[PDB]
Amino acid sequence: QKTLEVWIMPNSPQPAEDFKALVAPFEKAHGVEVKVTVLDWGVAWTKITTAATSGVGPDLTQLGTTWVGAISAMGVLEPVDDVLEALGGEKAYLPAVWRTTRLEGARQATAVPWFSELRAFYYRTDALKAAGVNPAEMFASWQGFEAGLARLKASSFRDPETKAPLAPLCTPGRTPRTLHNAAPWIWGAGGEIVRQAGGRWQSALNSPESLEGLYFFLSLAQKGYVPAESLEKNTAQIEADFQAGKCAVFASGPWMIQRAQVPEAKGGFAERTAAKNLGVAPYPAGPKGRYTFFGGSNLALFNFSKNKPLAKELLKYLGGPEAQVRYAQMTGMLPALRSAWSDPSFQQNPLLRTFIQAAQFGRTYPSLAGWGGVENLAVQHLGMAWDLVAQGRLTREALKDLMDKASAAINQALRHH
Amino acid sequence: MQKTLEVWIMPNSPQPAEDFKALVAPFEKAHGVEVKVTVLDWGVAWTKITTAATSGVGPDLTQLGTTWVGAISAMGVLEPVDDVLEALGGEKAYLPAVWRTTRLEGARQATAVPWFSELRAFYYRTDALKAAGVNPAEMFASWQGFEAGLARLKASSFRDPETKAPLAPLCTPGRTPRTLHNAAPWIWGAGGEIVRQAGGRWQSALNSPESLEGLYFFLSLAQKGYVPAESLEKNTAQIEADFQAGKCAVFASGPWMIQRAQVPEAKGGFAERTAAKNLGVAPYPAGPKGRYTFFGGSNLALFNFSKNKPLAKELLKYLGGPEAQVRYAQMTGMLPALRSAWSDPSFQQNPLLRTFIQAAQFGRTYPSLAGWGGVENLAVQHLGMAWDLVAQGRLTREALKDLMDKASAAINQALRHHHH
Ligand SMILES: OC[C@H]1O[C@@H](O[C@@H]2[C@@H](O)[C@H](O)[C@@H](CO)O[C@H]2O)[C@H](O)[C@@H](O)[C@@H]1O
Ligand SMILES: OC[C@H]1O[C@@H](O[C@@H]2[C@@H](O)[C@H](O)[C@@H](CO)O[C@H]2O)[C@H](O)[C@@H](O)[C@@H]1O
Repeated sequence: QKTLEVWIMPNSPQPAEDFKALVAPFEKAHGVEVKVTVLDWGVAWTKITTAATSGVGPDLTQLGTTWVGAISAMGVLEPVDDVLEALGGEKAYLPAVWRTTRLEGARQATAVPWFSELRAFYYRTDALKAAGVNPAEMFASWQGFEAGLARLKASSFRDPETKAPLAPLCTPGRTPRTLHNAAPWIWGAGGEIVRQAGGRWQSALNSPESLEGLYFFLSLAQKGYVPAESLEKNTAQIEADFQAGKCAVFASGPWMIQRAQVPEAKGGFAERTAAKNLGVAPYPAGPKGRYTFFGGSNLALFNFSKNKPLAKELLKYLGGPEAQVRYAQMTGMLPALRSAWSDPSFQQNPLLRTFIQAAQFGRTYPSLAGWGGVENLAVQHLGMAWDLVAQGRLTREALKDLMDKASAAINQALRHH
Repeated sequence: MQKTLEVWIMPNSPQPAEDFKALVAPFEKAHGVEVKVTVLDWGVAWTKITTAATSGVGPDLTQLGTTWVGAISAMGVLEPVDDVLEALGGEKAYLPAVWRTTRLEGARQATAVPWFSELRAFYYRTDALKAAGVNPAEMFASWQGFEAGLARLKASSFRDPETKAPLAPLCTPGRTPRTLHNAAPWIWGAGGEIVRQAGGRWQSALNSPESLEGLYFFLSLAQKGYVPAESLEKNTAQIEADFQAGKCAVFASGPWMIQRAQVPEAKGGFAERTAAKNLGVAPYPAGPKGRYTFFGGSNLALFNFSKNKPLAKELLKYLGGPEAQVRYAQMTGMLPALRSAWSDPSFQQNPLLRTFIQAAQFGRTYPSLAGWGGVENLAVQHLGMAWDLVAQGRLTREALKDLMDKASAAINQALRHHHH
């Protein structure tokens, strides 16, 4: 009896059950049993690299977008250009999403886009009205963003449930995901994490442009726009603070729209003032433009698979509009296939339509074999910058010295490929 | 039993399936066939069609946007239609820009039959231009006359009789998925191109001097106060609504606005509004190196897995031919793709539609590249960043050049790697 083995991460509330519901029509159509194994993200990395070196593993694995370069460069993934042609090729994806289909600069695709993580700003419509801040102006530009946070700091408005003021902005500082939160500020200033110029990749974290963007963002906590407790918190803790009426503004993904529709007893926040006064806007334009951070996850086929033709049919199914919409629903993500965004499921909620507006500006990291190493060094040095911010000690000079250290370590890492 | 044909279409007319089934009923009766129609939203149609192409399961005929013909043709899944095109009158029966959309660039054989044409020209408020002392023949003759006319429209005290407020001189979308089509005439009129052969291969020409000249000419008009910054955050339909509502002296659109001006608001038109009662149209002005009208539209293609290519070719001959051409241009608000249909009294009796036919004479399309979807995606991404600077008054020639240099690097990578 035909079987496929698929490894996935915990993408949805009941990961195995949801994936089995997702693929049931495919199973029934081709008389195949898809065997799913759920792996936490760090357990997944170990298992996948072990499969790559040993030549023993599943047919398909989920990959984070930032893992495609490293696993591709091992020479263990089957080309999937034919799958991607079936789904509509380069045209059917945002350019930032298309970049994650391959090792940077490779002719052959080795991963199929599955779902997209992207971030935009949620805001309390009641808080901004009370502060005399127009959201269209506040999220248009860095100048409007800083000016609106100042007006939010001054506002006498109190949440009608907490009976207390709102922090103007809640954001995590030091966290493993700190580079994703920084990236739109680096990019909007004209900077980069690493850039390809002069026949090689180099750190750009200590460029003038990158330092301007980083200092703009990190300095907002020192100006009193971000409360001290936000900088002691992880991504989920900040989401809870926004739901609980403690934040006027915070960056998250499309999952918060679904949560605002669901009672707290089902893991949502529909009863709370925030859910009833919810707006969303893209990140603001910097001096060199407007960018939305993209991540998410792709699917890859190991080239030692004994089931490649059937595995490619399953990749076409998972990558295709029906499954794209269903899984984006299950995960609270955006479909990776842009064709799926035309689905009435998206077109019928004005807040989700705003995420699709945000998506036009999408930007990803380069798909480098050495990406994990680059990101680790950038996270370590930005975490030291955020530690200075939590003490009110960050200067442009202190930030420059931390990014000069990151750039030296990164350039030595990039030397190794 | 009736023979069967299946056709996939997009939502081209007010009642897409019903209008198409009306259009083909005479063919059905002539050939003892039932034509099954399936309507696909424009945003899902491409993936459904490439899924059909690769699986070998689908309709007999599909609609294709003109800009899709190269990509689907290169997949090797379409049946040659040179025979059908010769039956309809051959190369001389079509405008050259329309003929170019019948095949993959450089291909030995035609794979698509022209169905209908999208083209754009400038609508203008005849009352606004009179009040501003602008002669439409001068304003729409040259880029210098166009900018001089907008300056007089900005200075004018004229108020719309209904809004009781001044009109913006020009309304245009900025960032929109269709932003390349609005830019194209300005790139072309300067002697520029989006992609052209250079050193024997297709490469970006968006960072060429001529392209940058034409783009800066057009994009800079917003910074001079001729376009409202909120226009640059609006889609194509919202801008048509602003013109109907008396907010805009001048805006580019297709021939569908002429029929809308005739019909009451209750029927989806704007006959009650000042704009409907003071409506002029002119072709795009000539640039330094020429006058060009953007052409798009849709063609019909025959999949090589069709079970009845001779009967499907009879349906392509019918849809491509004079009677059907006139009827479907009526239903859709578009221009017929077949040049002989432009002589129908339904065009020739209406002076506004006669001006679209004048505009049509300058028609120009993108090259029919296999990689076009990639090119357009990347060109839209980077023109979006340029229009975002315009909305802030921050577009310099240097900033524009840097954005087009980035666009060109990405486009050149795409063209190099395009999968066959
Ligand atoms: O860095 C590895 C990959 O991480 C993914 O982010 C996931 C996130 O979506 C999920 O909510 C949590 C649960 O732990 O894990 C995060 O780290 C990104 O989407 C990928 O781009 C990235 O490759
Ligand atoms: O990009 C694909 C094709 O788009 C057609 O334009 C249609 C337009 O006429 C219609 O108003 C809207 C509704 O969404 O869909 C547009 O994109 C063009 O005429 C083709 O040239 C192009 O290939």
